[PDB]
Amino acid sequence: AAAXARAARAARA
Repeated sequence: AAAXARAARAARA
């Protein structure tokens, strides 16, 4: 959610 969902989109982008 917090960093999990955040970092997820980071590397994904």
